Amino acid sequence: EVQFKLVLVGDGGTGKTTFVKRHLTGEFEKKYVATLGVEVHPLVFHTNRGPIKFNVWDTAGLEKFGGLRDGYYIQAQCAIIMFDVTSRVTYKNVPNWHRDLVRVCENIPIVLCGNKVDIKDRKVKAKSIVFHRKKNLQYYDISAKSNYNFEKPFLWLARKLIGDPNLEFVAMPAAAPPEVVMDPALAAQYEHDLEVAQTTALPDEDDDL
Amino acid sequence: GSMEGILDFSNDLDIALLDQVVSTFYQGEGVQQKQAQEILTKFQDNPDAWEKVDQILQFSTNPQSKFIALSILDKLITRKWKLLPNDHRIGIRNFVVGMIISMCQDDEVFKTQKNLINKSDLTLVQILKQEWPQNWPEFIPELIGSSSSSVNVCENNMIVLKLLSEEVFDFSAEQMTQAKALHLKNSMSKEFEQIFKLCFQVLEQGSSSSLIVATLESLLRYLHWIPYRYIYETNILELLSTKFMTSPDTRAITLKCLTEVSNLKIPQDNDLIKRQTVLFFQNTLQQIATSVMPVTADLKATYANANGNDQSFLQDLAMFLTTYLARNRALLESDESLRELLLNAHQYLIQLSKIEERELFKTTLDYWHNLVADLFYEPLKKHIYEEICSQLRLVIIENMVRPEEIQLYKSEREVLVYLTHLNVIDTEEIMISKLARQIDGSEWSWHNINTLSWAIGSISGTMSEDTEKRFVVTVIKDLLGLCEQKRGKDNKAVVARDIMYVVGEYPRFLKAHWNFLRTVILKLFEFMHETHEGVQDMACDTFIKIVQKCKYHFVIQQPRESEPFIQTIIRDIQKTTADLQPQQVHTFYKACGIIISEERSVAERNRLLSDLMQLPNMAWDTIVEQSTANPTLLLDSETVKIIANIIKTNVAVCTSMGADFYPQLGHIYYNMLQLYRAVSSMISTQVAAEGLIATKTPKVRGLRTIKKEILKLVETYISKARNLDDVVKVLVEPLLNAVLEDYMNNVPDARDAEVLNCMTTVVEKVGHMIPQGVILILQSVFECTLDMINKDFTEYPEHRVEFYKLLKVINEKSFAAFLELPPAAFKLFVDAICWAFKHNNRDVEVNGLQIALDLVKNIERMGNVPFANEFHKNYFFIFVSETFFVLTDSDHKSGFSKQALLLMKLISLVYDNKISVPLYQEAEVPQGTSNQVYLSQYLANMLSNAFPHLTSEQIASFLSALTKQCKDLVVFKGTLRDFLVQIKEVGGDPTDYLFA
Amino acid sequence: TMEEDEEVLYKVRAKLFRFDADAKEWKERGTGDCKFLKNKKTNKVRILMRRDKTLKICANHIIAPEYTLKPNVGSDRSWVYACTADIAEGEAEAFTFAIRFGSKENADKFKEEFEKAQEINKK
Ligand SMILES: COc1cc(C(=O)NS(=O)(=O)c2ccccc2C)ccc1Cc1cn(C)c2ccc(NC(=O)OC3CCCC3)cc12
Ligand SMILES: Nc1nc2c(ncn2[C@@H]2O[C@H](COP(=O)(O)OP(=O)(O)OP(=O)(O)O)[C@@H](O)[C@H]2O)c(=O)[nH]1
Ligand SMILES: [Cl-]
Ligand SMILES: [Cl-]
Ligand SMILES: [Cl-]
Ligand SMILES: [Cl-]
Ligand SMILES: [Mg+2]
Ligand code: NA
Repeated sequence: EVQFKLVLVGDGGTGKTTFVKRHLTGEFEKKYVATLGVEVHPLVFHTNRGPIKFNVWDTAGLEKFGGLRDGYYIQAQCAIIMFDVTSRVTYKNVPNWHRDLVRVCENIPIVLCGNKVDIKDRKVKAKSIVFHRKKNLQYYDISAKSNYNFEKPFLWLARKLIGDPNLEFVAMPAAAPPEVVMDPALAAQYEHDLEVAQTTALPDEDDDL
Repeated sequence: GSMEGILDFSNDLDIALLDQVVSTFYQGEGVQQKQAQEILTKFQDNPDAWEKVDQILQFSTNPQSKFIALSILDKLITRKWKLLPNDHRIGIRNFVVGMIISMCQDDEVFKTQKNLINKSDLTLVQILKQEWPQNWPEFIPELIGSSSSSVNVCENNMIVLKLLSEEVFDFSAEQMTQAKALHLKNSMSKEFEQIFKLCFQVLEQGSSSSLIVATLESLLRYLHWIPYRYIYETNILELLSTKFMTSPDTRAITLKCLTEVSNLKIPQDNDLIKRQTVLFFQNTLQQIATSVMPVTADLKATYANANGNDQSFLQDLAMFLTTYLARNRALLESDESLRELLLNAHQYLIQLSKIEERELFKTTLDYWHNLVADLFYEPLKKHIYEEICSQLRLVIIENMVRPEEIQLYKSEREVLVYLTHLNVIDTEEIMISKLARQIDGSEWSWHNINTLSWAIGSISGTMSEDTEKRFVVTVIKDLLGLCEQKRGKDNKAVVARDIMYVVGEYPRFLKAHWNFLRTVILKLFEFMHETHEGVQDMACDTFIKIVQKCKYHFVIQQPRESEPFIQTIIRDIQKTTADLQPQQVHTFYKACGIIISEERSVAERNRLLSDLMQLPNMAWDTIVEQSTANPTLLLDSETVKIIANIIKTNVAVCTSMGADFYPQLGHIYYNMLQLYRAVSSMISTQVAAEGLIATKTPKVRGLRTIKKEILKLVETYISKARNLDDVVKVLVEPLLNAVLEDYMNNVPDARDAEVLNCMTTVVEKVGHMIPQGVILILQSVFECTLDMINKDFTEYPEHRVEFYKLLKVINEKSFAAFLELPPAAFKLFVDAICWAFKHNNRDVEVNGLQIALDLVKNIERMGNVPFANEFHKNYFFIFVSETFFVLTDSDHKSGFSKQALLLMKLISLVYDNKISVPLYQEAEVPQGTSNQVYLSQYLANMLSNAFPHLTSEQIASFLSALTKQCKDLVVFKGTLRDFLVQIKEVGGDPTDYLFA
Repeated sequence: TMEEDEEVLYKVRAKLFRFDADAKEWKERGTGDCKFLKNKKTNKVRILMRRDKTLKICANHIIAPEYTLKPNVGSDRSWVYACTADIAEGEAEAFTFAIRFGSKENADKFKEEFEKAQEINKK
């Protein structure tokens, strides 16, 4: 197993933490809790070339919670710059994030990600998004919410870092699950917990799944 | 443990401890990493931390520590520098310069500590922005001098000059005052002669590739602003386009330089310059062909292989060729000796266009769009590019995406349309032969038949009708044969979908061939019985698409038919739609609505509408009867679903018929509003019996769906209505009685935001005609909605949006309703407007600012009367200060433009003496005093308290500029942005506000 | 993959949630194909669910005879059940799961199949 430091940068509220969390646990966090400085999480993908680990440095986009700022970028091997296709300012700031990043990390693969393409009223039109071209960034439209192009940033970085253009994500192996006996002592415990769960509504009952 | 020690400033700093904390952060894991993180952040943000930098830079052995030290120094330099005595500023400056030279004179450090050197260089540049040139006239002479002493120093000096050029020309706009940006730009301009001499000498004298690369990196930045003569009147063009293209170390940066060279502002009427522009292109392409790859090379393969920096190189080549050719290809077009160069450059672009890389493809496609548009219009030019265009036809056709990808499909379509016009025979031949390769299996796949079908569809309307006729027949024959050929429902459904697609894109053909059109529709009806996935959706989608284009053919009696075909569709509608899902049924009824709206005889239109709505109306009649006979029956899950689907069918038909829908709305209107009440009762009852959780249950969500579809139906009709007198006389009063009290008297969680949306449409369309109705709307929804949304910025997001949309339209159409509010309620209205200003959500913020603008306008209109004078006395300063808050707090940048517009309006009111009464209360200022003098005083005081680090002089100069510029929005905005820069630092120059 | 030894009894698109008890809320664990896999050696039927896009495991547990599918108050196309030993994230753990489908029909079919599997697992 080989590990790579990945820094995630972009304006507050663009979907950085939401995107990473979805990748870590599968959950979609609807609430906006501004990152304080940085959150560091390991993230592993299984490939045809074996497992690849990203040390994800999910940095704060809001100036007041910026912490060490470019101090987070030191020894980064790859990066995602994020903006929100529903907020023009977030795309206007993409060159600022890129500037700060490449002054510290001169020769790294970087993906530009326009997040929130699930939202009908898009404000940053496809035709406007050209900044990646002269800077040799990969670009993806993504949605942390719909999972549109969800895996694409990591697959592209994996190909770049391993140096194999035919690297694929593969199905992680699935061990036989164990048989357990129901604990007689925890019988009453589970009645309670199941009671509460049944009477709490599942979110987004209007979605396709 | 010990780690928190560094935060204790009452003791001296333990550098070994700092280095451990830093190591734990950068190299540690989990809990340890997180704790170190928090500690470092608090260290760095300590306002005296900068005092420790000297100590850290001298005595630390951890380069990451030194990096963070320089971060701390940068905060001081950019925010508080001008507080320092001159001696201290010179001290810091000298220390930084000394550290840079020292790290450069050590080869080992220079090689291995690039991070720290680059950070140091940036720190130096932050000092230059503060100190240079006024306080450091010798900086550039000394840098130039120091460059000859050592290759490392010279190389690092190129990094400094690059960063300087970026900070002054590329990133100054948002970070400096207009005056300071101009000062630094003029300063660099004045000393550039000397800087260029150094760069040119390095490029000529050569040797060290790392030095040469750094020098070309700085040149790239210079090219954003330097005059053309430094490029065209020196040898540098030749060096870039020959020497530096041959070696791979310099080739990437050189290509980017030549791209920017191609963008210089250059004289247009000068033959020598034209020849020079030709020559550097010729040289560059010759070096490519000889040192990198020939014109014939398979760039698709090379890119895919992704060796070394090949991908970046090929991207950069595409950018260079497209940039140069889009500006200069006319230079290559008339001289027969430049024909081969012109066509080789375009051949490279054809090869680049074959690379499987979406974003690169789009770059080349933008160029191809420019070229073929030109060949469509420019005389005697298409013949030059015949073989290029032929290859490009194949590239576009093989790369056609689904129309769902709207920008890319649009771009591709437009290029293919232009190319089809330029040679229709070539396009046809390519499409027919691609079709043959589908039929013979050699290129058969779902992706490939799909992409071909999309390409064939995209050029509809480009051929003559006769040519199109033969082409369409050939294509449909071939696809039909393909369909027969294929085995298994999967295969047949793919081709059948593609047939449907192509036919739907050729309405001109359908319109000429009634026999064929009828067959197509009848086949679509057959397909609406196929459960194989995707088939029913494509059948329905194709039906409505054909109807949108060919509707007139369904409403006339075609010769040899007994009746208009719409009658035939309606007669059989039960059977046709029997196997469709509800949403598919709705599309079907919508399509029928499109047809019926073509019938302009009223009696016939109304009869068709009656016949179309037969099955929904009969289901409705039975339910309304049974349902009101027995209110119980509505509890049934299945009935609720039937009702919702009846309402949805009404919405679908009203969507396509608008004003023509009225007789149908009239048939259901009164019982529909009774159902709204009955459903509302059940929801109220269920929430009482079961709690707020009830609103999550399938039964209550079913009931609410009925309410929302009813509101959607009424909103749809009213938004398109032509007879507003009937809207007011017949629709509005029952609507308000049915929905307003129900909204008010439900708990927050049971209130439908759709009510607000419906009311917005009502006020929009007929607000002027129902002044008492608007008052009733405000009384019903205003205070109870405000109370839902005024505790935070997140709760009830739909209500939030719809609420300010409603207030906006009321403020536009029936301002009188706000005059009728009691003082306390009017105060809540002002509170609500300012609350919207403070939102990050852009829908709300923008409506908030617009309401404020419109409100000021509405008060102005009233002229000199008590209400207007009382408004100003009570609220003028609330609006001025609330607007300043959101302008200056850095959390509301998306609203800058409208905040500025609002502030400009407010200031201009006082500057023009357009406010009749004193804004100050008695015994606060000499009693004669003008509102202009008092506004000045109040703002000076307000800004002084909010920004105590500003001088009186800064504030007075700012306000003086602001008031003089309150009739010139772009200049006013400049002054605001200047102020936003100055508040982030100490000691901003007050003369900056005189910028002109 | 370690699924070559197994027969696919039932397959259906689903969204899976786990109940966090710290905050009384459901959290998504994955969306994709939920599969009932019968091991050809032991005849034991498990649920194996993989996420779209990444193919990472969001459910891996035996369909224990003692589990009961219960309705959720919010849905007519979901089941909730306690699972005592799921190994999606390595270490066998207890979870309260909720699984939601495209339709009531899918949910009812799932229930039918889950019971058939429970019976297979009783042998
Ligand atoms: C109206 O004569 C047809 C119309 C259709 C038709 O409309 N088919 S389909 O709805 O698209 C469809 C889609 C998927 C699966 C199956 C089908 C049937 C089909 C067959 C035919 C007869 C036929 C057999 N041969 C081998 C053909 C070759 C070419 C064409 N051209 C065509 O005569 O055009 C017009 C010119 C003058 C009036 C008619 C027709 C035919
Ligand atoms: N519609 C939609 N909302 C999204 C999407 N991704 C994230 N969001 C929401 O947008 C907000 C983004 O929050 P975060 O992910 O915390 O934002 P962030 O970029 O980490 O912000 P900082 O940490 O402050 O830099 C949350 O409310 C998310 O639920 C998306 O793809 N679509
Ligand atoms: Cl979601
Ligand atoms: Cl200048
Ligand atoms: Cl030109
Ligand atoms: Cl017509
Ligand atoms: Mg975050
Ligand atoms: Na210091």
